[PDB]
Amino acid sequence: DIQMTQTTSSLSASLGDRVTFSCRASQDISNYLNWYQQKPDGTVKLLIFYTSRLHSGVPSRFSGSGSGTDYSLTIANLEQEDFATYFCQQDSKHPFTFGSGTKLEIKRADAAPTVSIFPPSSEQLTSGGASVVCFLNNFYPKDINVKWKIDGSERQNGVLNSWTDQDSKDSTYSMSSTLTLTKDEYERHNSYTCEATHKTSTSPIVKSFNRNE
Amino acid sequence: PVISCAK
Amino acid sequence: VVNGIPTRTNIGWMVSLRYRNKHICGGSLIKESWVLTARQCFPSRDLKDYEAWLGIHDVHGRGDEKSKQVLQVSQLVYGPEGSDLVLMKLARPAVLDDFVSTIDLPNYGCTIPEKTSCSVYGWGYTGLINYDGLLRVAHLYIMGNEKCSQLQESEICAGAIGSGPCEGDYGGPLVCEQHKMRMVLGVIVPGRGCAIPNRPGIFVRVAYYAKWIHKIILTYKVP
Amino acid sequence: QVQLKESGPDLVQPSQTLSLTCTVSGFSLTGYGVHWVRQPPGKGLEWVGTLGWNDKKYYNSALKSRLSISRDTSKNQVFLKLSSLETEDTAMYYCTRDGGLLFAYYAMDYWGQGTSVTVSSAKTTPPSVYPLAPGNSMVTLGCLVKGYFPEPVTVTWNSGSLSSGVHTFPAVLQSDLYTLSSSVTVPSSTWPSETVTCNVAHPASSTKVDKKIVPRDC
Repeated sequence: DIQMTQTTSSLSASLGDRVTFSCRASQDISNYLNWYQQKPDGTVKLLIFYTSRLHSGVPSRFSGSGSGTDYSLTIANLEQEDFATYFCQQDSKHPFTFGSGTKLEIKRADAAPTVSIFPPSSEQLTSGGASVVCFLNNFYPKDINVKWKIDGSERQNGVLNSWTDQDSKDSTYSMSSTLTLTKDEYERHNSYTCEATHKTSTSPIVKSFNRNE
Repeated sequence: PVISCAK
Repeated sequence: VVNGIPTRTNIGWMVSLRYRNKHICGGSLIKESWVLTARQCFPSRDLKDYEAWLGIHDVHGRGDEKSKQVLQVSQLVYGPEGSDLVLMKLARPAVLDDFVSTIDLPNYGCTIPEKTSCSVYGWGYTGLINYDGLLRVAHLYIMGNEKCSQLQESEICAGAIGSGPCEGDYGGPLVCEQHKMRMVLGVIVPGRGCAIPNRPGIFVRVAYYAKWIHKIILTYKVP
Repeated sequence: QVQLKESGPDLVQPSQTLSLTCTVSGFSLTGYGVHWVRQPPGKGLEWVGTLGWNDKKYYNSALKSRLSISRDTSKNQVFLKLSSLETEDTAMYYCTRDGGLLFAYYAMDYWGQGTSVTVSSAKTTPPSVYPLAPGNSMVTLGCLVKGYFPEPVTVTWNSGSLSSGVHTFPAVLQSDLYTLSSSVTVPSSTWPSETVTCNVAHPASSTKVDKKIVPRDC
């Protein structure tokens, strides 16, 4: 299967920038490479067929460029609507294959997350489960890592993470992390920690509670 | 006036 | 075609007109025994000089070993003075198929709406080194006549991008779709330049001679 | 104009057979080809296969042994079928058009809007709603919407009053049941003095729970 590699997963930019995406084929595709735009509501449009040919309705700031294995798409004069995810696809041989896509986010000043932890509620404990919730709100850039420690020893099973799309007001991001657990083991331990490692500080942001207090 | 091309 | 793209499949109504074992120009199949092409495409009057190739993607037929059909030219029927149109009759008839198919012709007199998206196909001059032999296509839009004369009722105006039909593509079809039916609406004849941008091409309006074509088909019988 | 719409069910079960239909307009399937593309939740696009203007069929490689595509030119429809369904076939399924014979490329130049298709054997289940309370100027609350099925679930705070400081996170599934969480950030003068309650609606089970956020009694 022809493998279209698209190395950059996201790419941050601002209005008016020249921004480029690229694919690399696992073999010579002979200019049989197309580019699509998937908007946040999931709408997909054809941008460029063959390496460089431009589709009938596409505004003129798009263009194509490549040959052999390396192809790429650029936007001069980036406009607001252009914030979307861009996908490539090869027509050389059946079966056609796509690239992992590149999501074009909007650039912003760096922001440190707001980290906020919650013990398992009363309702749930009587029900038989245990869940700790760690919120992390309004940070930039999207890259962020969360570790859970139960009395200093790290847990990974039953951890459950979720991330908002880019906020349409303050361009930040946000993430939930929910350590989920059995009541029986929850009450065998005391301290519950979530650590947030993030570009905006060299030392991780820690939010903790002991089951006693 | 304007005549259609498709039959 | 200059600045086209290669077709992904082989187009079924396309005929490679071969003059002395060389492809000279194009032609579109309209009946099992009748091909429509341009006057400028016949330098000789000896029928044994010509063959017709159908069901090919490659102009030498390399890819299409199981689908090519080579037919001899039984007779030339010459269009009216000024048409630049030539209806070619074949000795044995074409065997219709997925790789060989007819193209429909427009209603007589029709005016095709401006901005209609159209296409030209041909194995002609690419402007590039290493023409892979594969059939090519360029996307055009119908335009107003005044956009060309800088016109007779036998000519139509269509442009792109700076692309178009060129030498070797002549006698090939202009193909447009309306109401979900593709017809051949112009036929490629040598225009002023090749693929000059902002300079639309002139095609001889098939719809102006469409009634003529049936007068021939009803008259010149096939063995 | 060129139009395409997808229209099959939106919930089927493992080992069943999915049946989607693409209803085209503005062009004729005889001079144009149709492509199926799917997209698992959160992933990029995946080519499923294609039916060409001449009824030639090409299939995605991993799916080919349980895939099929057909068409009725009179009914202006192209039919997808996926046998022996796996959970992982859960994805949005689009249909697309070629350039056909007029344009002679295989790029997909017109796209349907999509249709969601979910594969699981879960029984419809209402969510358990638990309140998240702290255990300094601002305070952040929120509630956890655990173990429900199927999607969706609409969450508001104070019945639309609290709008700005909300973050409601996408559903993620834990095994076969969805879990969601929301958070709300009001001035510490607002809480606990005033009321903050999250409103949770789960239509598929005709559930509608309110739950007030109250400080913990240690």
